[PDB]
Amino acid sequence: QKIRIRLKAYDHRVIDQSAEKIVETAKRSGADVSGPIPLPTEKSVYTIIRAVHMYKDSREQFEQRTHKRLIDIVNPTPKTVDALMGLNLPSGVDIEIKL
Amino acid sequence: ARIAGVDIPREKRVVISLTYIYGIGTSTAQKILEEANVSADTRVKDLTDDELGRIREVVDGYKVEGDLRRETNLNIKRLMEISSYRGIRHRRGLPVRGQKTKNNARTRKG
Amino acid sequence: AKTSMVAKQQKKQKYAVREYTRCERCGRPHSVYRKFKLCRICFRELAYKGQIPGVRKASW
Amino acid sequence: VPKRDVLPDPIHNSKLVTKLINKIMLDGKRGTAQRILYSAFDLVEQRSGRDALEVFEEAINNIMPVLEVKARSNYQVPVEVRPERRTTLGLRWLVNYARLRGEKTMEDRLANEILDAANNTGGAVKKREDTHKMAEANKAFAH
Amino acid sequence: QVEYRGTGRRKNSVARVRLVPGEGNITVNNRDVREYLPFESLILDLNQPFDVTETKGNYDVLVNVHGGGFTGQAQAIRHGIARALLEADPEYRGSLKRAGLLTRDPRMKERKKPGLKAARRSPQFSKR
Amino acid sequence: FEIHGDNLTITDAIRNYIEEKIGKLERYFNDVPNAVAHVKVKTYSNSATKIEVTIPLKNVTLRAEERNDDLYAGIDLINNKLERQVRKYKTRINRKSRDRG
Amino acid sequence: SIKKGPFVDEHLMKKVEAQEGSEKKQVIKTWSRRSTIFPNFIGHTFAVYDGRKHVPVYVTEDMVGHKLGEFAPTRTFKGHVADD
RNA sequence: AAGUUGGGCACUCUAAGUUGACUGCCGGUGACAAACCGGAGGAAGGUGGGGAUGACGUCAAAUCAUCAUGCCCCUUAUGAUUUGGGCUACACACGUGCUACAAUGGACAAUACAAAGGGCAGCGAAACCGCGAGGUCAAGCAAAUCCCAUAAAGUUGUUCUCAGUUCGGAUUGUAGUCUGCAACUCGACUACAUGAAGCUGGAAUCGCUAGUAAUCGUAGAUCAGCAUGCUACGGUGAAUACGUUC
Repeated sequence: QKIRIRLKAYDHRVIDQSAEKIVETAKRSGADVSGPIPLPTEKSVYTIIRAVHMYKDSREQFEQRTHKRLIDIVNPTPKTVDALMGLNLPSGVDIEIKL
Repeated sequence: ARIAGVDIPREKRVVISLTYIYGIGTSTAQKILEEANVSADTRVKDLTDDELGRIREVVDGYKVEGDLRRETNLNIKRLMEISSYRGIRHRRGLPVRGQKTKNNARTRKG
Repeated sequence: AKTSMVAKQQKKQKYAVREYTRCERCGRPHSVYRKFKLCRICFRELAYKGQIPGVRKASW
Repeated sequence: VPKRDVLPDPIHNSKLVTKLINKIMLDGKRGTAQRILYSAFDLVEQRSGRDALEVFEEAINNIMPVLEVKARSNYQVPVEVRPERRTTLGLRWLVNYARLRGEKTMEDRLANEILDAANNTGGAVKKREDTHKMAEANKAFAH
Repeated sequence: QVEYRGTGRRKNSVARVRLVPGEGNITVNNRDVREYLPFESLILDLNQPFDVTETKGNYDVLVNVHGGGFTGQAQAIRHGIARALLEADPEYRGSLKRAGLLTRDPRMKERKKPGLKAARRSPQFSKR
Repeated sequence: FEIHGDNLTITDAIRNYIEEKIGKLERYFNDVPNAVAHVKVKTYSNSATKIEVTIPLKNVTLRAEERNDDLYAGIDLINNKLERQVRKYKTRINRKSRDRG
Repeated sequence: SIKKGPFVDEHLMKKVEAQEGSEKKQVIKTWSRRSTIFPNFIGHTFAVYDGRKHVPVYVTEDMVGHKLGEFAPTRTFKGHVADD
């Protein structure tokens, strides 16, 4: 019954500091905020070979981080509406507004 | 013999004593023995003349004989004769999809 | 050959599938993803440039 | 370098039976190995009505040599064999001589064997002997 | 009543053990263990905390376990209980920690890696 | 046995010639499961004759190697190396027995 | 297989329906790979580009486990030392 | 019915910052010092587990056919589009690996426990059809929510009672499903039957010091279609390490 969003960053602090400054914007004119609920941060892989032609066995692994970061707030006022849509940087997040 | 087909075994269970005949496997078993409502139970021929009505009647309803070696003979003279791009390959040991003959001595090649 | 295979792939087709998607930068056809359309060794070639995350390396 | 304790066997509150299971525990399938073994208990504890531990300690002590040898060109030496390797020795000659009986069931050959050496018969008592024949034939050229 | 608590973790198999004094009676997720774990008749070793610490016993069992198959799941039982008895009273660390029971042996399945095929073995070599 | 040769199409007189002259060494011991040969041609601009060969062994393998003007003289070298090799490998060894106590 | 049911190249069909009325011709250079049997292609004799060139055949009644996608096994003698 | 409903975040679990294991501390030993053994605590005590990382140089190692490029050469072609074959043929060997040579077994029927990832017109849910393949509509879903999904081995009772076997399913052909217009040379998969050698492999030779070896399955890439391969995930679970003779 409150705002709910999903943040996806590929450097593991911007989720936290961005989450908290926008929380500051959010409780400035408002209150009743649920925190940065962690999600498992699923991964990826790319089994790449250390070669050009042959020697398939000598290989290596690039991968990826895909974090999800679930943040809410209840009891809206249109000023915490602006707390969502007032500050978004660093915008490497996959910011998605909902309710 | 005994009822029909070719060479019913002796003291073998019906559900596979059937499987011996030329063209009976496994699902065929439960079919043709269900069509007489019998059970074997357990390793062994266990028949009397009672269910012989239905085990003798059902077994006549299929081509479990050398007529399947005839109809086989027809399928092969068919396939080989036509041109036949599968009549040369009827002998190599190839199904319809080819088989990339490299390892083959074989069970299906001399 | 190569230079005209480049034009072979990007011109039209008869129907859906007699067509390939090799790598853009290098012409490496085989063993290439469809995510980024980038071959085996172009990603390494441009992984070290570190434009993207990307990681590199060794946790799994 | 130490040797992978078994806590107890929770059957008999023993230890040796587990040490044997782990040689029978093919595929790690203790369920089927302790199956075939428990079957072994009731069967052998039926025939010649007794316990495992009687035919077990008996027959395991009847095949168990107190000597065996080793090479070192290759000169074959007599030595009092150490005890735990002597244990797994009796276990191993036991079971490996067991399966070659040409007998169908999981257990009958086993109880046949421990009952064999229980009366100082069987080829594992025999190999115990030949070990103890080479040994003391092996005293001259090596001791 | 008063349910002591220990929490065990082996092989993806967490053991939220709700130990409580009483009789001693098993519920693997609202279900007795005996029928449950294949086959299995190795439950003597699972009441080991009663075997060697405040022996005999007993205290009553509720337990909320999930993950893995029976084995490491049947091994977080121990650390669940013993950690719950050190939680009960560490009086008997000198008969627990003489049997360990708090060493969650962290061994596991290592990553896969080149050469490893359908079962883990180094390759065969080329010859002659 | 295994013979791949780049920038040239092999012939047959060389086969009987080289492999028979290798067969002469069953004095010691042949033992002839594998015999991998190897060649190439390489502008300098005097421009090549690569003559390279393995002659692998029981429990071990080997290497003889040579570059030449010409394949006959250049081959008499893949042989009159392996000879001395196989010879030693057999001498060796150590028998001068000697009781003990 | 086919998904209910048989197909044909249809540019050959434009040929047969043309040569089908009169005393039917029996000479064809064609392509004949994705064209399976049916009995309007009769009265006409087929030489299909085998992989190198075209190769005739007298069409005949028994043609049931057969089709014109190829009837000349193209591996060309054989490839092999022994015969069949 | 149900963590579903309302309630609680306690607890597993959850992703960020935090110590803890650093011979740190105690005893012995030792040229006292370096340092070795044991002890205490501890979850971890001996570079904790594993990975990342490959010094100087050797192989004129592989690579112009990743990419670029020194020299040479073609340029009505060695350049080019278009359709078809074919890169897959096999008297032969080899190497590689997958699968049986069975009663711990094989087949039947009931039953439980995993992890990890992927998903938009993509993951396909029930209900429906059928021997199955598969198809009907569409529940739910950019995901700790809906789907792939169900786990397999195990266990439960039955039977099989040592065979060339209820082992074996190669083979050949009969019949259906899915793909792409397209399954002949050349996609697998679905029921029918056919049921070969093979009853544990000579000489020879290879890996492995413990959750190993050995063993059962899951999913990702490539992907219209296609894995006895590879990759990642797990679940089950051994013998041996005297001594460095050799």
